Amino acid sequence: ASATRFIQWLRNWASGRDLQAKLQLRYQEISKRTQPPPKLPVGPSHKLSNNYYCTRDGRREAMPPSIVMAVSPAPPIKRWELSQDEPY
Amino acid sequence: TYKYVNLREPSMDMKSVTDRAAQTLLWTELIRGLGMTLSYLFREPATINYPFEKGPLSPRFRGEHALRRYPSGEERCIACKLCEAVCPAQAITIEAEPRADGSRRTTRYDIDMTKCIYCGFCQEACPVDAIVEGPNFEFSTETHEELLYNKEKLLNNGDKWEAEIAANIQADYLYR
Amino acid sequence: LEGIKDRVLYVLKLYDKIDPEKLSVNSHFMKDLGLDSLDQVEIIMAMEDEFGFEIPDIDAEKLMCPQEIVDYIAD
Amino acid sequence: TGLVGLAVCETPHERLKILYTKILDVLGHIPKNAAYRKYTEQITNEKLSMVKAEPDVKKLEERLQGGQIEEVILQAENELSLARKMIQWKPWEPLVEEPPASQWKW
Amino acid sequence: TVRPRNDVAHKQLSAFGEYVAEILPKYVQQVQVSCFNELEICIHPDGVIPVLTFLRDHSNAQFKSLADLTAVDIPTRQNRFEIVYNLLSLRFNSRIRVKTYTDELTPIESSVPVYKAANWYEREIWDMFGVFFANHPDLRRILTDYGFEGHPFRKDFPLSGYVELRYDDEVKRVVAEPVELAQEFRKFDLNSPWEAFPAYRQPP
Amino acid sequence: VKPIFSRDMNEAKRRVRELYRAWYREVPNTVHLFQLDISVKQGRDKVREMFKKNAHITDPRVVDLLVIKGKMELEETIKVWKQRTHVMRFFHETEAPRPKDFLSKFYVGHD
Amino acid sequence: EYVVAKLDDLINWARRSSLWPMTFGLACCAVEMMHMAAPRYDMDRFGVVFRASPRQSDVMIVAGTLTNKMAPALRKVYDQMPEPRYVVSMGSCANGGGYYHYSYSVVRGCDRIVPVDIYVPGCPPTAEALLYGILQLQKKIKREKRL
Ligand SMILES: NC(=O)c1ccc[n+]([C@@H]2O[C@H](COP(=O)([O-])OP(=O)(O)OC[C@H]3O[C@@H](n4cnc5c(N)ncnc54)[C@H](OP(=O)(O)O)[C@@H]3O)[C@@H](O)[C@H]2O)c1
Ligand code: SF4
Ligand code: SF4
Ligand code: SF4
Repeated sequence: ASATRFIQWLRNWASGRDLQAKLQLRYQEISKRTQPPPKLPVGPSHKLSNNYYCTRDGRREAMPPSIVMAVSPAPPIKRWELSQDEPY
Repeated sequence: TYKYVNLREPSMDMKSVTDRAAQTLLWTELIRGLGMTLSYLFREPATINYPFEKGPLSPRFRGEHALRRYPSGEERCIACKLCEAVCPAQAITIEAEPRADGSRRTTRYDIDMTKCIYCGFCQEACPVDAIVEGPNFEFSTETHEELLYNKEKLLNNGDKWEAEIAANIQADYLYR
Repeated sequence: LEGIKDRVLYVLKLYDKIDPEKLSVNSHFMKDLGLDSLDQVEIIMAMEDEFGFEIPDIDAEKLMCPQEIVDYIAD
Repeated sequence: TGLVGLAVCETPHERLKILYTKILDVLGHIPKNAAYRKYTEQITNEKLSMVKAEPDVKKLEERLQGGQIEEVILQAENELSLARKMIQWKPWEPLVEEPPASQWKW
Repeated sequence: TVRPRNDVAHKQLSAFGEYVAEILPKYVQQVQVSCFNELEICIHPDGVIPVLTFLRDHSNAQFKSLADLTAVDIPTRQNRFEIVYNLLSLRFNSRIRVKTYTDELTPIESSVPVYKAANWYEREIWDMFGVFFANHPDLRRILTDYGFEGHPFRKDFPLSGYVELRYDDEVKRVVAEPVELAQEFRKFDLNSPWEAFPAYRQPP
Repeated sequence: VKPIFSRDMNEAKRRVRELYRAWYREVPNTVHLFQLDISVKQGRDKVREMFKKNAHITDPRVVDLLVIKGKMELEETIKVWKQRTHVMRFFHETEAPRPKDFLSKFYVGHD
Repeated sequence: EYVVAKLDDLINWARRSSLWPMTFGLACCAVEMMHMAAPRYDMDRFGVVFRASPRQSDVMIVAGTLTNKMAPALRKVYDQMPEPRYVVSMGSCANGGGYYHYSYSVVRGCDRIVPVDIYVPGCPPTAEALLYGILQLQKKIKREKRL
C-alpha cells in the first residue's frame, strides 16, 4: 500500500512524533524567481554634503610605536555560570 | 554559557538500575535504533531522475564561460585586460589589436578550463558586462583540445545560451 | 699471522686501483702505491668487509700502509 | 567533587602553602638586585595573605585563579621548576649579549 | 564616526612593554613593539628555551599554549629568517609574539622541552626554509618529496620549481623527474606609484 | 659565542667518512629488498658522483648541514618509506643532455 | 555478420548498465564526489555502487589535486585495475590544475601520469555536472569492437 493515511500512523508509531516536517519538505512557501525587482539601500555616504574622506579616515592610524627597549595583560578571565535553559 | 556532557551515573537503587541493566541483558536500544530506520523507509525517497527532472538552481549561477554581445550585433568586449588581472588562476589570456576601423577590440581570447576555478571575478570585474556566466553543465569532453576554449570562436557559440543569459542578468542589476 | 697477510693482499689486488708490482706488502698507499684521498676510504672499507668489519674513523688516519693496516686489524 | 583536567580530584590545603614558602627561598640565592626577584615576591606574598585569611572558601580559590583549588596548585607546581631554571640559567642579573644589526622596520 | 575601529585596551596592554623589559637582559629583550592591542618582541637567537620557560606557568603571565610557529623569509637583512613564536594565554586572554632572527645557516635553540607541539612546526621550517634546529628529536621531511632538492619557499628560486614535470614515459614503472619545461607564469608588473601612507617613509 | 652546528673544522670531515661508511653498506639493501633496477656496481658509482660535486669545502657549518641533509635523503631508504622506483632515483635516465661545446649547443639551440 | 554485431552490443551494454568505481578522495572535490551518494542527486539509481572494492573496481574517478608525493601512489593503483578501465578527471585540478598550476609540487592535471577518458570541468563539480561523469561515459561506450 502507498496510501498516506495508513502509512502516517506507522511512521508516528515507530520512535518519535513525525507527521509534520517531511523528508522532502519543498511543497509550500518555496518562492520561485525570488521577488519583484528591489531597490538596494545606500549607507552613510551617497547623500551629499559633509562626505569628506578627511573625516572617514579608514587607513590612517597604523604606525607602530616602539616601547621601552606588577602588571597583568588583562583582568583575569572569570568563569561563567551554568546554563539556565539546561543544567546538564 | 557552560552546558555539561556527562550525567555522572543516574542509577541509584532497584528501579533506576534494572532498566539500565535490561538494555544489556536483552537489547531494546537495538529495537529503538530499528524504529528510526523503520519510519525512514516508509517516507518517500527524495530523488531526482537526471535526464527528465532537474535540480534547483539560482538566477545568478557560475559554471560556463560565454561572452555576451549588444542587441544590434557588435562584440561587447573591449579588450581592457581587466578580467585577466583579477583572474586568480591566471587562466584568461588576451591579446589586443585595433580592428582597422577605429574600434578597439579582441583578437586572441583563450579561457582554458584546464585552469580557472570558476570564481566569477571576471563576471564581476567587467565594466561592459561581456563575460556573463551561463548556467550550463553540458561540457564534458574526450580531449584537452576539446575542453579549453579558443579565441572567441567557441565563446561566441555561447550566443546559443544568450536567451537564458539575457533573462538571468535581470537579477544582477539592482542586486537580487 | 699468515692468514692476515694472505687475505688482505688478495683483497687489495682485487680492487684494481693499484698494480700487483706497484704494491706488494710494504709499499704505502699514501705516496708509494698511488692512491687518492677518496681511494684510501674505499680501500679501508673493502678490506674490513672481507675479514671482519670493525673500523672506526680515528683508526682510518693511522691506517695508511698495508703492513700497518694488517697489524692494526690483528691487534 | 570532580576536577576539570587530569589533575587529581582532591583539595589539599596547606600543601599550596608549602610550595609558596619554598619558592621564596629559591628566589633568594643568586638574584637579589634583579627585578625578577622583586616582581615575583610582591605577587606571591599578595596571594599568601589571601590564602591565610580565608580557609577552604570557594571565593578564596577564585581569587586570581578562576578554576579549582587543584588547578591553582597546578599553576604553581611548575613555578618551582621555572624558579630553579632561572637560578641555573640566569639572564635576570647580567646583560652582556650582542645587540642586533639596525634593521627591523618593514 | 562610522567605518573605523576604536581602541581602548592599548594602554593596559602597553604595561607588558615595560614589564618584560624591566626583567632587562641583553640576552633576551633587545627591541619591544606594540600596535593594535598586540605585542611583538624580537629576541636574540642564543636564548629561546630560557625565554619560553618564562611566560609559561608564571603567576603574572600564564600562556601555556603555542598556536603558531610561523617563519618570515626576507632577503633585505643579513639575518635572513625571522621565526615568530605566536603564544596564546587562556587564563588572561591575550596574545604575544616571540620573534627571533637567524641567518643563512645557523642553528637556533629549539623549544622541544618547553612545548610538545613545536616539533611538528619545527620540521615544517626545516623543509620550507632550511633552518636547522639543535636538540631536536627526529628531523624529517613532511611536505616535500622524499627526493626533493632545495627548500620550497626560499625566495632565491622560482615559483614553478625545477623537477615539476612528471611523465609516464618509455620506462614501464619509473616516473620521470628532471625535465624542467612548464607553461609560463605571467608575472604582472603591478606596483602603484606615489606613496599612499604617511608615517612610514624613511630618509636615506 | 658562535654556533658550530655539530663539529668544528676537522671532525666534520670524519662525519662525512662516517656517512660514506654507512651509505656504502646500504646499497645491497636497496637492490634485494627494494628493486634491482640497474646494478650493485653502478649504485656505488652513483655515490661517488654525488660527493665529487661537493669538492668545495670551506666552512664547518656548510659541511655539517650537508651531513644532516645526508642523514635524511639517504636515511629515507634505510627505514624504507614510499618510493617504489619512481622516487629515490637520483641519476637522470629519461632525458638526454646536450654536451658543452660552441659548435654543438649553437646547432641545437641554447642561450 | 549481423549476429556478431548485435552480440558486441550486449558486451558493451554490460558495462553501460553497471560501472563500479574506485573514487579517490584527497580533494575538496571529494565532498562533491560524496554528493553522488546524497539522495537528491541519486547515482545508485544507475548500476553504480559506493562499495568501491579497490582490486575489483572498473572506473577510477580521480578527484582533484595530484601532488608529486601522490603521483607514484595513483599510478601503481591504475596498473592493478582490470583491463576494461576508464579514468574520470573530476574537477579543474584533475583536468590541468585549476589553481596550483604554477606551483612546484602539483602535477599539471593527471594526463602526465594517467590517461584520462572523460573530463569533468567544474571546481566544485556540481552533482548536475558530475552526472556527465556517468551518463556521458555511458553514451561514449560504442567501442566498435569488430574483430
Ligand atoms: N622484435 C620483433 O618482433 C621484430 C623483429 C624484426 C622486425 N620487426 C619489425 O618491426 C615492426 C614491429 O611491430 P610489432 O610486430 O611490434 O607490431 P605488433 O605488435 O604486431 O602490432 C601491430 C599493430 O599494428 C596494426 N596493424 C598492423 N598491420 C595492419 C594493417 N595491415 N591494417 C591495419 N592495422 C594494422 C594492428 O592494429 P589492428 O589490430 O587494429 O589491425 C596492431 O595493433 C614490425 O612491423 C616488423 O616488421 C620486428
Ligand atoms: S571581458 Fe570585459 S573586462 Fe575583460 S577585456 Fe572584455 S570588456 Fe574588458
Ligand atoms: S571565473 Fe575566476 S578563475 Fe575563472 S576565468 Fe573568471 S576570473 Fe578567472
Ligand atoms: S577543482 Fe576545486 S574543489 Fe576540486 S580539488 Fe581543485 S580546488 Fe578543490
